Amino acid sequence: NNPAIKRIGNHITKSPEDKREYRGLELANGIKVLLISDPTTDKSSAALDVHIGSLSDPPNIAGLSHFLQHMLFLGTKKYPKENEYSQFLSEHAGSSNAFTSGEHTNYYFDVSHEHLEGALDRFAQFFLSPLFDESAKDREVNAVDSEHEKNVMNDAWRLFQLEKATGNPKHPFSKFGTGNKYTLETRPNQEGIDVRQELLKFHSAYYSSNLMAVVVLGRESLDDLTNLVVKLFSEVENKNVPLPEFPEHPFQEEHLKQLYKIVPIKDIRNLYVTFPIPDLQKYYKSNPGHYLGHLIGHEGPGSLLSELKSKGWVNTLVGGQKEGARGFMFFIINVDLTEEGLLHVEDIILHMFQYIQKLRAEGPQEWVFQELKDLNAVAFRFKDKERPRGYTSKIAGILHYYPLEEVLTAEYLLEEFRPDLIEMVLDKLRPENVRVAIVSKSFEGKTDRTEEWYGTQYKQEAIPDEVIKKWQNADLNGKFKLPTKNEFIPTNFEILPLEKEATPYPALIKDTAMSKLWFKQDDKFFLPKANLNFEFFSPFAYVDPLHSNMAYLYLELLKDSLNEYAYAAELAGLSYDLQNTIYGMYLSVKGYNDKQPILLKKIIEKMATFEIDEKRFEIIKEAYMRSLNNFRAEQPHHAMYYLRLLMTEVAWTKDELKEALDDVTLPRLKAFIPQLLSRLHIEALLHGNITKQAALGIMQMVEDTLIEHAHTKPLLPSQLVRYREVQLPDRGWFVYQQRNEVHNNSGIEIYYQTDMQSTSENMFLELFAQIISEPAFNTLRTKEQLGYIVFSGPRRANGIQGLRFIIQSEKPPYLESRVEAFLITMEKSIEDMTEEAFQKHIQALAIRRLDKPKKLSAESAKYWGEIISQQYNFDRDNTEVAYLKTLTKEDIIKFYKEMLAVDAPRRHKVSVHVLAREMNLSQAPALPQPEVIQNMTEFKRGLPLFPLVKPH
Amino acid sequence: FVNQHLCGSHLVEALYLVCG
Amino acid sequence: GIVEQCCTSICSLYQLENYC
Ligand SMILES: [Zn+2]
Repeated sequence: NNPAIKRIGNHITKSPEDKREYRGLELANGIKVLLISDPTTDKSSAALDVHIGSLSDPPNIAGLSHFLQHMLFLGTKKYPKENEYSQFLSEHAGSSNAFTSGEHTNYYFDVSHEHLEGALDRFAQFFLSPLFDESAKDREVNAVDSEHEKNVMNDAWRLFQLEKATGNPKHPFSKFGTGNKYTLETRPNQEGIDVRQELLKFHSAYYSSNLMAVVVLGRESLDDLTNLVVKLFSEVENKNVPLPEFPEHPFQEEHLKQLYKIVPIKDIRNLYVTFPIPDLQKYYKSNPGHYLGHLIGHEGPGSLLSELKSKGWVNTLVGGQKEGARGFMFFIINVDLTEEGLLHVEDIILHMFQYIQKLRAEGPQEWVFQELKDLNAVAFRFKDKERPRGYTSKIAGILHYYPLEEVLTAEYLLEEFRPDLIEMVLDKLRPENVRVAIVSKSFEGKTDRTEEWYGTQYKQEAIPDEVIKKWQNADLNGKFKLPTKNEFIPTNFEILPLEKEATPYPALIKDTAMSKLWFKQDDKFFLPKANLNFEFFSPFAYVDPLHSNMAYLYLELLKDSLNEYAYAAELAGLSYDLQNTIYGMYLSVKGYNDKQPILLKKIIEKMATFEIDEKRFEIIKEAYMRSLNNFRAEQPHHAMYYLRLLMTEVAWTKDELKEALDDVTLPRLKAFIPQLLSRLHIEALLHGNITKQAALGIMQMVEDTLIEHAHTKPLLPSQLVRYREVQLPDRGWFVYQQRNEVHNNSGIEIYYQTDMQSTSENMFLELFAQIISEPAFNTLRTKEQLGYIVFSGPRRANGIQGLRFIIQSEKPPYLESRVEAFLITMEKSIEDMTEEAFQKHIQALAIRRLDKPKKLSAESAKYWGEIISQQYNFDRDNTEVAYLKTLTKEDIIKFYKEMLAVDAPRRHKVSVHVLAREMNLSQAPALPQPEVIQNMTEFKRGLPLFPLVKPH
Repeated sequence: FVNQHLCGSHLVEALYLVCG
Repeated sequence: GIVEQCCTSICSLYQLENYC
């Protein structure tokens, strides 16, 4: 026996593909623990999830647990340095985050595998003896104020909080979880609250061991990890806090049959239908709400959405279960509305009820359940291995819900068929407890309530009894048929044997006028899956704003037309991505290799013989006008958008595209497609469970389909242009300034252009980014608290690179001078660090760059960047890392002095300032007169362009 | 970090804001 | 039309970055 451990669980059920090794257990103080041993992992990780969150905030200090969660990162009795924790991680290739939901607070990090204990020890102190320092608390309260600021003007957050504002206001559900400066400082001061005590009190009340789950993943054996967890976590105190429950639904009688008309920020049109339901978590072995979500949310022939779409009322639908908290849940059905749709809310809902009646009428269907069960069994068998940090974070939360032995499978494996539960839930999707919300600009002016926390304008009505009646009498509508057997369900899982000529990187196995094929058989993951990626180049996708619009519209219209047939493939784990790029088009097809040729074929064939529905065209066109307009409401950090336009040779503005959009007529589109398709080049990466012969074959089928149906011919080597980047003058500085009309913050992007990419240029910039990475966060946010969003790092585009800084702030772009201030802090800091501190940073970047991909598509993505950027440097990580180890402090000081210091002979600075809707401290250096960019075209015309990088 | 239920076109939109 | 993981539950910042 062991006193510290209440038990060890039995064998923890894992997929037989999972080579990782597992032990669950429960400590004497009640923490549920999963241990994960992966002797091959590069980074180790842990997470702790406390079953407490904002639903438990004092009614009089909204946001206290979100705030607590910020405060734990800022010092404890054992590690009092304010940023000890984020600094330790940073020097050891890790990072860390945390989130607070209504019932949970989840904290996770990763780190170099050699430093689990160091990281883990620092982390445990969050749960033992946080300082909540007086002065930290004063600063950090601004960061939370900024998180909320950011959300104020966003349609999702306003809807999310509005839902809670309109249930029982007595119910914890109507609390405001983010908090802000007002609720967390101003008003508590007005009321004589000592927030440091309130944090100490709440931590002390609720951070009990009996409400915690911890997961720890590392190279150590299961025994070693056990000792480690026992040692750092046994001492967490147990206060037997009863777990909070909410058996009473926040929506009672008077909340049902309500209609809400809401004014959005963006020009969007949506309908939200919602029914209150009991908590279904406990029925996870059968999962009735998933079953029904699958049916009502179906998109195949026969489906609810098929008809709403055919009547030109909705374009997309989502349905199924939505969590509330322990005690109450929701079932939703939500749709976007066309303009016609907006005038037929009533009929759309009646269709929803007609579709629900059809389910009552046909009863529960075991064959549907069997499909859901097989698909999840297979998903489970062959799940991609996860990145440690997400994985620990996830298991940590679900340890609160499932037996130890089941945590890994609980959410996949279905067991039990439950015509009773399916029928019970189905008996709640009735007009007598429906809630209806319509979001539309047409309610501008018409409304009379204002939600307090966000300012959302809305109106509230009883749904008229006569309407409830008509919905109550919905009869079968023969447009609605359950779906049929799903023919895309895969059945061939054989992993083809590894070829004698297979290679560790992709091999160019086809190099023709028409196509360039890169290919690799998977030699690492051994799952039955593959990725097939294609760039199609046509100079016409982007020749001008109008072509650009057309490429875009074409591809949307296509996807819209494939949707019904493609949906089944997607439930079966076969999916695809298809969009227009500044060069032409991008197609990715991913999932189980088994039926993939079928899907690829149907796509290219549709692409090449497409016929457009006039009605569909008109709808999609209108959604896209709105989409362009709505950009006006994106967040001020937009600064990135304008830099991207200022720095790239060719790029059309959202304004230009919008103008050109009225000239897009049906006749004009039909004409464009054959035009676009007539000369292409294709560069493909085929990668996964496939042979060279299969790959050549798949490539050639794409080619032949295009030739047959669209007479495609090759492009000339020269028309395969890449675009270039603007070359900034030595010693100059340009500012381009604009206003965000919607949000009341600023944003700024500051770019220090350095030089072309290459081994040495790259690694100089990367080491530098690594050394300044947590310091910038720590100074510009944590100390100076200039905004929530504060980012810094390398910028790469068009083969050039530089250092950038992005901040969203309430102070004006001021921001500049503080970054410049910071920049000097850093030279001096680089001078003052020990060699060993220098070399740890090298080591840390090295671990980051060499971290091996855990799954097929992570490996695909690295290769695809080498290909789409035409560097083709597949072994860049070893090369660049070898060179990295070479570098010294002098190199970095020289580099900084040459390209980055305020008086550097090759400084190249551009700043985008986005002003707000209205518009101790280190010493900021004096700055030059900037040059104000007046006009984007001119600014480009008056400067050189860089060369493009040479291939590998 | 707070954040809330990402449904349909709210996940597409919200997830653009995380990824420049 | 089927509710996604980030719709049905309230996701971490980590789960969101995961599709980028
Ligand atoms: Zn936060």
